[PDB]
Amino acid sequence: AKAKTRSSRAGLQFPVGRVHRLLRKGNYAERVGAGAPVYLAAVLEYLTAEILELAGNAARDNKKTRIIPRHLQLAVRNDEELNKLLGRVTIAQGGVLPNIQSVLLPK
Amino acid sequence: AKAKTRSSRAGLQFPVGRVHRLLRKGNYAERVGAGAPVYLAAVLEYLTAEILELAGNAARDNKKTRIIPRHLQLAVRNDEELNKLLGRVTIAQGGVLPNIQSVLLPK
Amino acid sequence: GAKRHRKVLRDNIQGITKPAIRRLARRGGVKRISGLIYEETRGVLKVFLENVIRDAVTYTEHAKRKTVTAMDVVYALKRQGRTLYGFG
Amino acid sequence: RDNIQGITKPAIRRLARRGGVKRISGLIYEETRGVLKVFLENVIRDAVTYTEHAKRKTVTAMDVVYALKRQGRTLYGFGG
Amino acid sequence: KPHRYRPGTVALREIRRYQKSTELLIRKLPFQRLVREIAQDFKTDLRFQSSAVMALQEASEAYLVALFEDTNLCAIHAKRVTIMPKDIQLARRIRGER
Amino acid sequence: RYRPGTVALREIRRYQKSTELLIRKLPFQRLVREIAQDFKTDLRFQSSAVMALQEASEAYLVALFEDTNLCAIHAKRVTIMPKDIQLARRIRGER
Amino acid sequence: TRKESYAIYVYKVLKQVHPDTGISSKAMSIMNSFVNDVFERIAGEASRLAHYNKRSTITSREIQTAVRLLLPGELAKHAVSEGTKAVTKYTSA
Amino acid sequence: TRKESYAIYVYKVLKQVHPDTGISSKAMSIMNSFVNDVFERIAGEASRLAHYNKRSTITSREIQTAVRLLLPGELAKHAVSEGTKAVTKYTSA
Amino acid sequence: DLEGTTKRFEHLLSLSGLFKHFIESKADPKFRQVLDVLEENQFRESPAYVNGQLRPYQIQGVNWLVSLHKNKIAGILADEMGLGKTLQTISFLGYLRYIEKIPGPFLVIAPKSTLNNWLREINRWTPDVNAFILQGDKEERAELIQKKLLGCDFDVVIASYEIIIREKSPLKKINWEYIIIDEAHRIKNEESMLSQVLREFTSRNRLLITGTPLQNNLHELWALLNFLLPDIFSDAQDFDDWFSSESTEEDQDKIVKQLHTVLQPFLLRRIKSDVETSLLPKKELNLYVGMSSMQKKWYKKILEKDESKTRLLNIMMQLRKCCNHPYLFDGAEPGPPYTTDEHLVYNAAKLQVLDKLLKKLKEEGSRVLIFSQMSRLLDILEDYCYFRNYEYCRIDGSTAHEDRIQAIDDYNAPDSKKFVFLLTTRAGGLGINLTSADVVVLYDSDWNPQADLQAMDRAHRIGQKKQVKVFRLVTDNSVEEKILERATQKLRLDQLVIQQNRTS
DNA sequence: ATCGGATGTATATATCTGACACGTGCCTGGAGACTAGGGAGTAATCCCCTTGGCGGTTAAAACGCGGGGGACAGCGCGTACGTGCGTTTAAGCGGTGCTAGAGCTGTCTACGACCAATTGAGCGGCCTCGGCACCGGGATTCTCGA
DNA sequence: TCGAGAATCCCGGTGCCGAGGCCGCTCAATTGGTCGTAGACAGCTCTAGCACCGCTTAAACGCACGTACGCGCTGTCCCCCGCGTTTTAACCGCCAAGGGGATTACTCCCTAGTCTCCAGGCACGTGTCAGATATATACATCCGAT
Ligand SMILES: Nc1ncnc2c1ncn2[C@@H]1O[C@H](COP(=O)(O)OP(=O)(O)O)[C@@H](O)[C@H]1O
Ligand code: BEF
Ligand SMILES: [Mg+2]
Repeated sequence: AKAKTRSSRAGLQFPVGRVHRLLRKGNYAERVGAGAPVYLAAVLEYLTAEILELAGNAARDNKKTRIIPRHLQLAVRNDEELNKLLGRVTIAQGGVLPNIQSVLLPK
Repeated sequence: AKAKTRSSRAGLQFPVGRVHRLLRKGNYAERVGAGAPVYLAAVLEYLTAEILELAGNAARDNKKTRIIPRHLQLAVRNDEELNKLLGRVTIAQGGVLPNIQSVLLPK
Repeated sequence: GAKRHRKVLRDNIQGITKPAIRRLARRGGVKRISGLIYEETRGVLKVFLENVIRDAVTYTEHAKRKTVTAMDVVYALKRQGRTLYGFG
Repeated sequence: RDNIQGITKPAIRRLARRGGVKRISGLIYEETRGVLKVFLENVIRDAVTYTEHAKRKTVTAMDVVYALKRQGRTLYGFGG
Repeated sequence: KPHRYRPGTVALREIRRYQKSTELLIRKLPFQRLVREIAQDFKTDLRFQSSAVMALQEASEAYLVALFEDTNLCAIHAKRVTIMPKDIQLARRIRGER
Repeated sequence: RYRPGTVALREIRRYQKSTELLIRKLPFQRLVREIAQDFKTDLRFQSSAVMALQEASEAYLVALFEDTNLCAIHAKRVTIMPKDIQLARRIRGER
Repeated sequence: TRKESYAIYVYKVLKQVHPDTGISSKAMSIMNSFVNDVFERIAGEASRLAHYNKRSTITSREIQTAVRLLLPGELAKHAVSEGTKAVTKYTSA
Repeated sequence: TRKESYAIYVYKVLKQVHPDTGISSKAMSIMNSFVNDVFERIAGEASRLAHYNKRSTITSREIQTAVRLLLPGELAKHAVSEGTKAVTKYTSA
Repeated sequence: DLEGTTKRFEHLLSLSGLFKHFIESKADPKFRQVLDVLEENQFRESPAYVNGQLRPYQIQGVNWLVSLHKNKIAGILADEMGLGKTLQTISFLGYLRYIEKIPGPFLVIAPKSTLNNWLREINRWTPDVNAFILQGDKEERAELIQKKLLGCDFDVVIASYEIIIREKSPLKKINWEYIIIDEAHRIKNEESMLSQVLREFTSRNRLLITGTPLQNNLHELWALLNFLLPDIFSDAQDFDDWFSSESTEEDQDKIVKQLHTVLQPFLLRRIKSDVETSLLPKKELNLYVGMSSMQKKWYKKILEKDESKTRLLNIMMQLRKCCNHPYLFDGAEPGPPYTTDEHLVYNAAKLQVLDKLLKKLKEEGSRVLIFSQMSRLLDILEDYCYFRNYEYCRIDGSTAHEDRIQAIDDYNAPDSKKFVFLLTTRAGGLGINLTSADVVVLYDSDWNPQADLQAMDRAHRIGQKKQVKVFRLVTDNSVEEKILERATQKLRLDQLVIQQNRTS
């Protein structure tokens, strides 16, 4: 018959068969249900869509058209919940948010 | 023939066969080698002997003869290496080491 | 009369009394306490309880039960890197 | 062989200026070299443990990444 | 003239007393009502065990005692003996719980 | 001349704007090799291994200095001192 | 010798979100490491969810519970919504 | 319905170290939880050591490396000594 | 011990051979040795050391008690309530004081509300008796143990249900002649804390006193019967399997006749309608009344689970509030002064009738007693009696000790103008004396009929000279009809057996 | 406060340039079809253990009060650190060259999964006494006015 | 100023309930086979890591100096501690009902495994423009004179 990928018939962009192979060959459990990789692939695609949208906005603010890790650092550390998720993660070549304490400014 | 337990072969006191079962049915890897559960049972017996020896000395320091959990708390937190190991663990019914800060004492 | 409606005034976060917070501070090694520690300590304790009870309710709902056992709380505490020995 | 003196005074002041420190004392430097040396000892101890387990003699980037993940400081950017 | 103590002696005697003993320090029924009030927001009509409430109480008391130790270190560092709300805010800011 | 506390703030803006490393390469590489001598003799480092160590060490020291700055402002000063760093490592649990 | 990654898939999602924006190679490696990290977190949490209840099969139920355990707040609701939409479209097809 | 533990083995080790000191029930539960905790830590580190090198078998060598990754200081040295002595006695018997 | 074991079997083996069928039915120590030995081999004049007169049936009741002591066995004085069980008990002790000439250490146990009632009637009848009412705090019990109890300077100690637990260690050390327990309902359980302490004292005889036998099961009565004579029975599963719960398999009801025959030389129970002593019986109604229009919404706000966002984990109890009164749910009460008007009877169901009933009874010169199960409901009735300006007293759990005593005699005062008298069920009506009233109303029902039967006969006893008219209030088409019908199922399984043992 | 006065910072223009986006050939891992068997879903049953409320005791919380010890603001002072200039020195860039070791492939072979028969180690249940928990008396220790 | 009232520690007595120890059952460990295959090992390749050299120049080092912040000292004031008295709700026991956790039996359907086929993804060339960088120019920005 005519072949058709599971990523196509589920309406996703991330692969599904690769995630299914990584669940079986990773020794997470003995048997893997046939609805697990669709759900997991949708979750990973959603998180990647969030971070790429925020990093694209941060790159558009500095009038660049490609994404450098500084933009990823800004897009993660400005969000509340993404900073809560990636709370103990060092992004390489990242840099620090601009932050000067109030009592150090001249008066 | 006549049966003999593997713990008596290794000279240990912890059960080797139960550790072998918990490593096969724990889904840690596909195949579990024959030398692993003996080694793991020996290491667990060593750590148990260390904590029970320090708790026995701490129980003898209060003229008690049975180990209440306060004694385990003292024996862990007074040691340095066991404190570095069990640094996140809260022992129930434990209590605190007696430690008053220096400047709060009267002149 | 009018005694039938005189006691509705608990607000159970106020059930963590002022001498209880002072007993906790005396175990912690604190000599002499200000008068504003109490509201802040109630807020801290409420946030901690919200996190642990949220995770325990999630573990309880996944097993299709309605009874929050002790192992659910121990799993929720291990989940946040605060291991609790003495309940299984 | 006094290679810890390679972490010079202007480098520590640049690291403090990124942190937000306006004014620095003169005894920060020895304490900072001590803190840096302790942190490097822990991470390189774990990385050499991984490399000796793999029966190699070359410390890859993946071993440093695994050691930093082992201690809790996850690093994104150097493969995996 | 009765025998009053100077302010601070009873405090240190209570410090030794409560650092020697290991019982719980919050009364059980108000803490249990607190746990049930917080748990009403996540799923209605739950039904706790007794040992679950004991586990939550042991964990919460251990958390608050460690918090007050760090708060005491901060307030001694600021050349005081009195813990204040900015001390607790500092000690939770350094730990990474903001 | 400028007054004290102006060039400091301008350098704070400069070094918080940028992204690159702040410790020179070869002293850090000599330091990593000297510490690695104590564990197994005659090792061999890939370049990205040393780059990973330098990136993590800079992130660690920047986090430490931010917490030290918070402690030093808490004690009503503007100048960090070694007891601030000792407090900041005491709270985090590195004792 | 080949080494697999998530490069082309991140590139597809980027072309859906911002149609006129490229991405450098270092940011591609960071997004690759992010995807692998979140995958390992969710898979490990669901694995010991299946172990804690003496089951032997990761279904979608355990993945939903692991997502509700890990992702904080508003991300959890949209993640559960996206996953339920994907599985519902997949089953009817 | 039975429920296994490590209680009698802990009690045997207690009778080896201190021949007279008894132990309570709550302390026995604490030691049981300790043994399960250290078991899970060492087994997890050995498992992903075996996964990093693309092996498939947990031998004694991965357990030795997991002990040298987890236990600090002199505990690592004494634990490696005890384990190597135990496996060396076991192979010859 | 062993001589009395034969002396117990002097009268047990004088009965039928079911006792031979019971001793040899073990699953047995040297009782079989002294069993096979015997298997092969008064005061009817109302004695006037008391201060007053006895009753001619009570003289028979006294002589049954000395017959148990003459045979050296225990017993149960299970006469119907209101017939004067205290006078039979006091005169039995004065029998040992003036005939057998032994004033000994006596220990009686009563509920807390009835402790003054014993010492009043001891002083009314036998004033030669040294008696306490062991009240007080830890400070006040410190003297009375040290001063007079340890000095052995007493005759009768009147304690209560909880003081006998708090002070067990200064009471093991004194031997006893009797442990006379009024209101034998706390000992209905075998694993209870109070029963575990009573089986450790040293006693010669134990005149267990109750107004009612078993409440629910056969399992309840033997647990009372176990701590009568534990040397004889000492059996849990064997006695349950001997009788098998009123022939639950065969439905024969001819094994029950042996059970009436076991207890008939082992218990005394006489009926108030049999021996009159008031010459006038009681009536009873059940005012089946409907729900008010406000709580029809409140009955809908519970079952559909709509007021809201609270716990409803025991719907059997939550509906039982709304069947009684709407103002218990914290939000039925509208205002910031929570108001004050005729709205209160307007919102409740039973208060519509009760406002009408009391105005029918305040004219007639009646005095009512109001009972309840819930303490918080009597607070609402307290504001209602203030609203109609009625005089009363309110006895409740945890009022006081001496405040209870004053409020009884204020209501039992002659020409007292107190009209209603608020009581609870588990604390008020369990042995107090309220002959000054005539009619009794129950605001609600209970899961035990014998609890309410204990409370209905309060005013219907010796000394009452009026017609007792009991008015139960039942909410129509609600949970109370299910509870009252469930309670009635418990009643016919008991009383139709207790009807037969007195007759045969 | 303001005004010039240097001064650092940002902006617009023009010019390379190497990293990125894109097209191709190949190959291995994903999809389709099929079969077997064992996890798990559901029904039904038992009984433990949870909830709600009252009774009665009493220990702890609340409240008012006096008073002294610490928090805080201000003053002064003195020395330590920021700033800038001139001199040294070592990092950085490129360039070449060597070779040690990571990395792949092929070939046995010891070894761990799987499975059937057998049986004692461990577990639940049930007695039982001795260590710990008070209990009251007596000696010692400590803080507070002297 | 040493004595004086209150707390603590210790000693002997009592008692009581929970750990220690037997005992019977049974199921998971052991033993003895078979077999497919992960790993050990030997060998070859090729690439990236080491070491050195020379040139340049940006950055570190050292020094002076001026000022502003750390630190100590005083005074005031008011907030928390100690304590006694009265209220109130926690604690434990008791009494009901019943809901839901835990178990067992049975059937079924969902996933592991196998074989076959084929296209999506990856390594490999290649054009080409986004951004780095020099270079002139406009504009906020701190600061001494006034
Ligand atoms: N011989 C008697 N003469 C008068 N009154 C009596 C007599 N016997 C008993 N009573 C009445 O009985 C009441 C107490 O009886 P009580 O012991 O409560 O009976 P019960 O315990 O069966 O309810 C007293 O008020 C007393 O007046
Ligand atoms: F026990 Be009687 F009804 F006072
Ligand atoms: Mg009576």
